[PDB]
Amino acid sequence: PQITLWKRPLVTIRIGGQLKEALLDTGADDTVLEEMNLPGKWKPKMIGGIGGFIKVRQYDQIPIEICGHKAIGTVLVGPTPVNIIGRNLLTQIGCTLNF
Amino acid sequence: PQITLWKRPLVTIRIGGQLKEALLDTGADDTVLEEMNLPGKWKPKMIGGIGGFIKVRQYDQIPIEICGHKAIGTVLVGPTPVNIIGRNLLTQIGCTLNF
Ligand SMILES: CCCCCN(C[C@@H](O)[C@H](Cc1ccccc1)NC(=O)[C@@H](NC(C)=O)C(C)C)S(=O)(=O)c1ccc2ncsc2c1
Repeated sequence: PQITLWKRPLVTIRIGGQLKEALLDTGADDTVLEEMNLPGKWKPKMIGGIGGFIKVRQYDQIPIEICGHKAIGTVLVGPTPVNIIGRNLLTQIGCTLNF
Repeated sequence: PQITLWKRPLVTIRIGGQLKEALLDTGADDTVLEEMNLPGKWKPKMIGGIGGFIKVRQYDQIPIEICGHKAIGTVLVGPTPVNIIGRNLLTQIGCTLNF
């Protein structure tokens, strides 16, 4: 698809068999989802943005289907204000900015 | 142009005829610039990010050029670690996400 930006670029994702809404975020290095259960071992990590740093759980090699496009990559889980799809997965789905 | 997302989508912007590097950020509602001493009236505002809120100064109707594309709108100024071009300006330059 081509997505304009008059509204937040929210899309439906499927992860660990569950549907969620997530923001396509070119300003995010990493993909960060709200607290949830994922299978496998996680590593404690910290990430930062505006407002400072939070503690997250890093899950590696996690399949996510984003708007019908498959990705398998690193997914951080923690107290993010919104589900964020970052550049690590946006590149996997062939997403670019155009103007 | 087309901008891939292998690295942060940083571009040159002009504000006050002065050049700066800024992130093209689809996850940002508003435009947030690092501390700078812009002339004119402003309003205090709080904006929320991954780790909490920061205090910003809201300036209205500020001309900005983004990659040689003219825009004019609201710019928030405050202690952000990176200059952020948000959707309020991205729409004005015809920027889309595409995959
Ligand atoms: C929480 C709501 C959704 C994300 C919003 N952020 C934009 C986001 O792209 C920032 C943009 C950003 C802010 C600060 C440093 C680096 C990028 N990225 C990050 O926080 C990421 N951090 C990094 C390092 O990529 C995380 C998600 C991994 S934001 O920067 O917090 C933001 C920007 C503009 C704006 N206007 C009104 S509220 C508001 C909030």
